[PDB]
Amino acid sequence: GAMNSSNYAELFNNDIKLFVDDTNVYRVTVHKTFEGNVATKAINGCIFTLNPKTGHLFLKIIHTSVWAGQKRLSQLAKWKTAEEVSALVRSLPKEEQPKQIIVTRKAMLDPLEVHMLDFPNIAIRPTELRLPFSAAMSIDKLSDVVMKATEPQMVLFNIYDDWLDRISSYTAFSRLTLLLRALKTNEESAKMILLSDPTITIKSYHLWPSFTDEQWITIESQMRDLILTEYGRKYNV
Amino acid sequence: MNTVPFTSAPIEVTIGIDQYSFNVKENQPFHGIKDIPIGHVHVIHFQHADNSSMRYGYWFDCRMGNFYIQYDPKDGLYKMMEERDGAKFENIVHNFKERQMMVSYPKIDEDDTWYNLTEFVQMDKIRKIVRKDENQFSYVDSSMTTVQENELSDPAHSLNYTVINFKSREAIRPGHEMEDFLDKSYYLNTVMLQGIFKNSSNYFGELQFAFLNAMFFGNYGSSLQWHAMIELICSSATVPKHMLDKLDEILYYQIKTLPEQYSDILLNERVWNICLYSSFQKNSLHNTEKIMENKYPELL
Ligand SMILES: Cn1cccc1CC(=O)O
Repeated sequence: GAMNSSNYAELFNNDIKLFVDDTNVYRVTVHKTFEGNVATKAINGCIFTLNPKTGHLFLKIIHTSVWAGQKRLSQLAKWKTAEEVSALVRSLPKEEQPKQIIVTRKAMLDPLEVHMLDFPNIAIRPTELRLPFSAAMSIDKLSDVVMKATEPQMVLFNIYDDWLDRISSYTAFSRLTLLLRALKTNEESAKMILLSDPTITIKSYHLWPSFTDEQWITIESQMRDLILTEYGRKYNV
Repeated sequence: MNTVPFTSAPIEVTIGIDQYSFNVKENQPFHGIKDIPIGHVHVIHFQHADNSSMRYGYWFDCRMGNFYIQYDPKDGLYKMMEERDGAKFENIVHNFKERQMMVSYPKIDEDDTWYNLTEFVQMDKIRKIVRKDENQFSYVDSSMTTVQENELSDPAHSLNYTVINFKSREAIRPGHEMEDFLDKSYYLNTVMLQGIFKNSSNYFGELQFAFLNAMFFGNYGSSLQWHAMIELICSSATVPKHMLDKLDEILYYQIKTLPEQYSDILLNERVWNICLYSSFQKNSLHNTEKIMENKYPELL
């Protein structure tokens, strides 16, 4: 059924699974019209579909043209995301298809279940984890490819860079979620932490800087501090 | 007017006939029910005084044969049987009437309740839902499961209602998933009405039969079927106007007849609130919405 802290290690077993996060599919700026009414302007979004064991990220870029002339866009966005995950599964060889898809928001359950009727053996599950995948658009190279898109496009990334050469997928997922939680709580400071040192760079083929193991321990500590600091600023503690 | 004689009443029992009921004491001189209206299906049903477990009963149509009830002490229940010897049957009934050992089907002349509950219910369709082809009448009880229940276990003893499942390939066309899942008109009109039921009368007949088995036997799978067939209509944007008007009448009489004290178990809060207040047909069921709001405002 639902995925939580009691079965957390299941994420890193050898059954192929994907997280699907739809929080950046339908994105808008709200603004005043000349008449002083309010209107929205859509901007490009993305589906965040992630294999937590391998780091493989299937980023479907959602171009604003997909909303043209459509009504009830927030409801349409769940079904567009569900249609996109289903053509993603169908495009994969059978031995690469997931056995489970975990949606980060419960409102995605029925749209995805309906798209995946043809795959009765793929389990569609919610989670009780509060995962920070909305902050994917705070990763500069992901944000860049989304905003530059002039048409629908799928771009593949490894969100763990080369970390799995040195650490396990449990530890890599933990590092990722801490990085994304920090970027979500205070983007400016998180990005300051990550790039403060000009001598550590981001390889062309990577998303994050090339930290040594010791530097990652330092970075990870600074990210926890940032989260605790913001928690204190928030609640006055 | 037709008659269902009883050989005897050896165990104390509450006997139902359609929406009426009466108590018979152990070994009381009871020999049946007379003045049963011709032209309608009927149901005669039983709840034993010493074990209210298992309500059970028999759907029948007196135009299709001469039926009587006889207690079986081995299987421990009142059984319906057909008497093929017509002159034997007439002679038995006339004797029991002369000695006034029969209750009269107690219909008030103003009262169309039973017609209104069974308008589209036909014995031939009952016998396809309840498969036991050697008898002209059909046995139903509290515990019988439906074909759909058995999919999610004896098939001979099942209620073969039409399977309705909103998250099924039958309900959802390849390329129209959002339109079909949010607007069930395709499923209602093409798949069910044109495809399976052939017309709205057969659809309403199954809906009415499901309600009646839920109410008279507390049959849980029948209650699921009744609600699913309502929800399917209410969740369709495109429904013929005559169907909506008839559905409002059907449901009105069903809600009117429901025992007030059983509303908690026979009515699904989610389905009724969705149907009356959120669905495409939220404004199309005026009679049903008015009786629901005045009789069961707690549910809403
Ligand atoms: C194809 N599509 C994508 C979002 C909504 C739709 C329409 C539908 O599935 O009936």
